[PDB]
Amino acid sequence: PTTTLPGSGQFLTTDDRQSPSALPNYEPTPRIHIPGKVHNLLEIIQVDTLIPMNNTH
Amino acid sequence: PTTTLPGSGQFLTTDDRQSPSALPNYEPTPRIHIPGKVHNLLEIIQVDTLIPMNNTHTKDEVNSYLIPLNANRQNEQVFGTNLFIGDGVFKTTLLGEIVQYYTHWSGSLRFSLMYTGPALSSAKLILAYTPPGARGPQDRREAMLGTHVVWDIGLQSTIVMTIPWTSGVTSAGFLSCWYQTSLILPPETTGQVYLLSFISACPDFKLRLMKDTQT
Amino acid sequence: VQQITLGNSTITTQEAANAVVCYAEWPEYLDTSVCRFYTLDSKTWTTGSKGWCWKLPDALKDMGVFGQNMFFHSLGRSGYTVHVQCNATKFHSGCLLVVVIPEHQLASHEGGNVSVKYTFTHPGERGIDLSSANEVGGPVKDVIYNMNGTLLGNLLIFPHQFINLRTNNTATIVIPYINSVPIDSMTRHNNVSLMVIPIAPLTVPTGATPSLPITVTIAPMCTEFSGIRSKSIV
Amino acid sequence: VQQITLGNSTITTQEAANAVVCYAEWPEYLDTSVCRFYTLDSKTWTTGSKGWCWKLPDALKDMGVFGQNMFFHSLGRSGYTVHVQCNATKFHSGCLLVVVIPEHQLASHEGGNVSVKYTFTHPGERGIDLSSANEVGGPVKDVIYNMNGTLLGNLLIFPHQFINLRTNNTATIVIPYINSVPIDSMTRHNNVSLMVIPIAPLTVPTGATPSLPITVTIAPMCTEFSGIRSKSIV
Amino acid sequence: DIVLTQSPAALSAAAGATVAATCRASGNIHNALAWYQQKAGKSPQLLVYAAAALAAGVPSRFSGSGSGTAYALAINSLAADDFGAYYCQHFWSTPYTFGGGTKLEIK
Amino acid sequence: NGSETDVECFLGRAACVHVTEIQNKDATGIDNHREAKLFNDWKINLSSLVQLRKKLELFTYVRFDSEYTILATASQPDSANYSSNLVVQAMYVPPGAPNPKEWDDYTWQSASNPSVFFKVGDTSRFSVPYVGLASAYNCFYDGYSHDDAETQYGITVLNHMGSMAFRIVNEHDEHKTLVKIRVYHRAKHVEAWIPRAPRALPYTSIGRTNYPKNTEPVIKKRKGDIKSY
Amino acid sequence: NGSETDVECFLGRAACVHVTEIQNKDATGIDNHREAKLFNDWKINLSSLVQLRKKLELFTYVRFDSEYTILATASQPDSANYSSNLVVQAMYVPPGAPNPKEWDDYTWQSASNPSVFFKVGDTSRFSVPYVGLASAYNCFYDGYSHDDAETQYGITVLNHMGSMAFRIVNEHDEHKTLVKIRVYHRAKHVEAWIPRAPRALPYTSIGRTNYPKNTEPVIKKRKGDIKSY
Repeated sequence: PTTTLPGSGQFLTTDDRQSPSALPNYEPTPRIHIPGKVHNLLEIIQVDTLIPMNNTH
Repeated sequence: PTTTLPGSGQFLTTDDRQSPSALPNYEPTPRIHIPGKVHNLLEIIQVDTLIPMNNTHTKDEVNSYLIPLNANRQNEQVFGTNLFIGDGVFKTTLLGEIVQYYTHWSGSLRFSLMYTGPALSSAKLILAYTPPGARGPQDRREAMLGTHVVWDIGLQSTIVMTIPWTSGVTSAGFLSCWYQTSLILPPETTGQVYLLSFISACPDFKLRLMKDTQT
Repeated sequence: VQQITLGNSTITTQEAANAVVCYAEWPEYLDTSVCRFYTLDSKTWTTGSKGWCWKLPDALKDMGVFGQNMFFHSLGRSGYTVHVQCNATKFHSGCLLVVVIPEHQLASHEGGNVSVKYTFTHPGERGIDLSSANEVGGPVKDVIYNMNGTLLGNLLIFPHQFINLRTNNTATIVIPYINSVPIDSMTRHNNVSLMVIPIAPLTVPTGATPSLPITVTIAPMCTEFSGIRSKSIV
Repeated sequence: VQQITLGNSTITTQEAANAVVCYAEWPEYLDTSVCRFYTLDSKTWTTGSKGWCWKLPDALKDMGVFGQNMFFHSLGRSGYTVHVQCNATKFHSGCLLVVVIPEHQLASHEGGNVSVKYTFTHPGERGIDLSSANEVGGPVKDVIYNMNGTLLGNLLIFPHQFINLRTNNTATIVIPYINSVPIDSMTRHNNVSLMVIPIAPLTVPTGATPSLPITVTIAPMCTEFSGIRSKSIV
Repeated sequence: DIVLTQSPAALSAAAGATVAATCRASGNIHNALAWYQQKAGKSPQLLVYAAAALAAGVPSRFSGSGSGTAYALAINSLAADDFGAYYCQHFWSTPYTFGGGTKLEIK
Repeated sequence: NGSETDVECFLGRAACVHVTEIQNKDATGIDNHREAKLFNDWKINLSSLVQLRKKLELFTYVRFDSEYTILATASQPDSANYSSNLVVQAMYVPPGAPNPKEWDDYTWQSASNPSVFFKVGDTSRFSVPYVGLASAYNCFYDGYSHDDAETQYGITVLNHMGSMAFRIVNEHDEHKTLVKIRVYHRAKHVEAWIPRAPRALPYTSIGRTNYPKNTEPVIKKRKGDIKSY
Repeated sequence: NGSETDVECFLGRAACVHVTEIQNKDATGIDNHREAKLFNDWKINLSSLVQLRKKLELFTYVRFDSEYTILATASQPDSANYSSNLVVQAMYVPPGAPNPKEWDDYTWQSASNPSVFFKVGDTSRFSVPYVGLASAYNCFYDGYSHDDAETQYGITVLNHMGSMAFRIVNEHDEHKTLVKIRVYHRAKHVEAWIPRAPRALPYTSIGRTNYPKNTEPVIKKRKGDIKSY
């Protein structure tokens, strides 16, 4: 005994849900340690880059 | 209070789900112990099977499994093949029929030869492994300067050579055999003697991303 | 060792690791009744031989007390110890593949829905001469496709043993009872098929006869039959 | 310090924090074989120079035992220590950006699906002279877009170091092995690309020659190769 | 040595008849036989190798058969180009002796 | 590390074993209910699909529970005025049970034949256990079944997996609706014995190892000699 | 505090990667099954979308499981008499597997290609794992793939994410129905390495860093001099 709510069968694109895998039992290529892993975009804007202040061209 | 998600009422064919039984209360025929139960296809490609390296015929025959050897030939090549195990000599073997069900193999191979000529005959064959990326040798001496076994047919009637771990899917490696010495036949026993070559997989052989052969 | 006596039979043989127990399963109940060596007629491996195929228990259907109990009792259950011995000098070359194929369903030489007749699926002690001509209703005898549409090189997945005349001359394959039922009619259904196939052809020296005998000695072991015909009605 | 001896090579240099270890990851196995200083031909930084670009391991492909083992073995795995030294007086000004770009895929100067030829993606010890004319099949050499469509100011997200001739004259960048595979063919694929780009132009005093040498010294460190060609077949 | 006796010596047939040349050896060739075709003042060309396998550029009219010592070369539905001398050669034991030869003429 | 090579995973995947096509129309003056496609029965035969046959016949014996997913999709290639809302009876006939001869037989209402009633456009799903008579199915049978007479050498009723019969429960409209049914079998709890040689040659019969005559050589020829790499 | 700037959240959101359009009609006398739009295959290419390409190419390597949401909507711009109830096979072709050339090929019933059967108007949803051959995808490849010859410099088969093929399982009606399919990819479990410069110039090729010639300057000019605020 259940009742379907409003918003059933909708696809809200931003609503992250788990899904049935189209390749179960597939063992993907293993993760190696590549250096420079970025977890956060607030890590990489702290790197200073040049400013084009001489826009006069 | 529930909400149906996207992908409701779909049939993803690869999504294994339990189902209502069409014959509940049916007691099936009991399991007896049949020998030879296979849990894994990596169990049965480790069994070595013959290689048709003598592809030179326009028909299939037992002679295609026989690698011919010839007297009074020194520094020639006996056979030579690449080690693509999805094409060529390996396409019809038990390894290469089950490799070509999947997409990526990535393991070590177990390559054997078997000398079936007479017990008094003797020769030295040199069995070169050219790794992938390199060129296969084009004289006996380039074969000796690389990875090889100098296999005395007189002493050792069966040699077993483990091809190194490849991930091979020119490329995949080459494998040739050269006459170190000429074939010495027993007296008034002249003609050709034969080798039988075998391929299997070493137990570190993996196999992944199953695909479908068609016809 | 070299005077293996089983019943009132005795054979002389050689072994160091010669017995090939199929699928590492020794035959066992679910001897001392019909367990003796039955030594078939020796085949002549000439230079143009293609191979021989014996069906079991059909090769032992006229063999004394075993073949008597095979037709007396309906249901039976037997394992085998098959010795294939190809005696030769140290001048012969050539290689036999002695292979045991469970449920070797044969292919007819006419194709389609044409099936192989009972005369040919059950050939007896004679076996199937794979170098002979295809008869009407018989199996296909093309040895490259193993009489079933599967290539000869891939026949080593079955429990096999080579007779390389350079190295040895005997092959012993210890066959268990391989079936999907615990007991079955031995007269209508062949459990295994022994095949003896020359891969490398027989080469003789100059001055030798271009032929060589092959002796097949089948010893049925752990042979059971149904309890009926001696079960009491009271 | 100032007599850094690596193999039978020796260089004289200056450092206080000069080594830029890329992404704070020192190169390490998954020396003492091919680990020596290979000192490339000195480039002439004139007043109208636009920059230079060397591909690694392509810049070291003819360099002795390293370039021998690069073409002998298929697969390899190397990190680098790149010293870029621009010796000058205390009268020169100007600024170099010594940057190391992993997977610097170049842009062709014809656009569309036109790709850059192997002659130009693998230029060797010579490198790519970014101040020269675009040849047929070569990369685009417009330095403002870093030869890949991304602006020159944003090139500091890559592991870089400035050579401000006011302040210093050396740049050391310790490159690890950066790839998505654990080992790869060193002859078809360039891991990193060293670029030496004058941002502030070279100004000489009156009475000085309007040119200044730049020396690139690449020391391959933690260099591994595949176990094949010495793995036994037994 | 293995001596090939190629019987017959010459045949008269029309364009469409069946020609079965035959070679029989002293020793056992083990199917290592090659058949050749030669025209007048032309080089010999290879028709059948390994006693059953048709060579490159050979039509399906030719058919090698036989095993062991006796080997037949059956030619079915002759054409106008298929007249000439036919020679076996075994490739088993060094020397590689030829046969006698079968020539074809028109009735 | 090798979980794709398990026989639970190699043999256990949903393949298309049967595609039939039944029609919704009236039986007024219809003699044959199969030529009219009023219903279709299908003896469940996984060796009808030669891709799954060539994988099952890599083993001598195989024992699996079954899993049938049935997709029925409609089609109206005539004047229709509407797409009808149809219901399909997908009736599993067990081994040894009688098959339908008409679409309005007694067999369709037989309680011992399990049937699934589902809509066209939707999908059915049920599972049948191991309904063999031996302890495993026989991919190959060296002998005869039940008889001392000629019994076709390998044609045995031990491998009977049942039968699927399909009709449309709905009565006719004034237009003909064509329902195409796709049966998807997935072998589950698979276990297999005695690995065999892979079949090189194509098939000519079901339940027989007969290969066609004058076929092509499966071992392919080199572009050079044996020494050519 | 900065959970929107995570690469799990910056790169991990459902974008529209592909919009195709297939038709339901008969193949009677139809030569090309793509010009007729009886089916459409699509090599899965996230760099076809230049908004997601410009975000993925902010990093050198990226490794993510995939997540495809497929929305199929019908359309009948002719005389129709009814809206048909259609079923779409959305078949995922894995890397190294053959693509369909016809809508009634063997590939559609191939068991190793996973396919989703869903209704038009409804939505499909499935997930594909990391199907790359390296330990991450290559947004940029400085070199050649598999060969010592010319291999187009950055065109590599390591970045093959598979293929999606789409057909309508239903047979034809007497009217043509136009199904437009929208594939929505969401990169999940995203992890990224070696942050790169943002691309300033537009694109001319896929898998190539080539920018158009005689393009416009990206650094925009002041309305005054350098001293003007």
